[PDB]
Amino acid sequence: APYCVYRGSWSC
Amino acid sequence: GNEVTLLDSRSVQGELGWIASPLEGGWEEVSIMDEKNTPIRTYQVCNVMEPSQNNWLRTDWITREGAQRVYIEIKFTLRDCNSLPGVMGTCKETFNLYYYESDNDKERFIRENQFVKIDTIAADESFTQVDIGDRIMKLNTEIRDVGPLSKKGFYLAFQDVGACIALVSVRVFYKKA
Repeated sequence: APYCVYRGSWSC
Repeated sequence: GNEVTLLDSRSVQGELGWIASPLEGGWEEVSIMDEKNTPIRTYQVCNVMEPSQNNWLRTDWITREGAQRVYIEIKFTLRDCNSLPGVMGTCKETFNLYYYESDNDKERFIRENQFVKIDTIAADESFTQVDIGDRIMKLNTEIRDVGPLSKKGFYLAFQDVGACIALVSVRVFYKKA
């Protein structure tokens, strides 16, 4: 899994 | 005006389908949905907790048309190692950018060592803002150039070695001029 995912804004 | 796009991830139809190695767990496609509900196709990886990352992503074969010199403009966003909770002796705040010159437009596995490093790419001073409705992506904009190129086209590779990175736009072009 990625620790965070950017969907327009970071998101951890 | 006098710029001429050879690649723009932003205007591509359907998934990019670029080659990643590893195929899973490394670089992965992520759609950011804009105001009219249309995907912006990104690549991201954020294995900051695991050591010795070495994740590659390569574009499809890109022609250079007549051009000896091409300009690569990357719009990215990094997450600082400070900002992510947890211990991380190997976390990074850069990725590497490589190119490989080829006459073949359908190579399946290019070895890492045929790749020629253009630069290590960090968040520097430069940025862009992209209004996508609910949010405004503030992103880094880096531009590098490469040449002189001689073969028909080329491939671009991006190497991650433990960053939390979202590649939002890759444009390639040359100057008709």
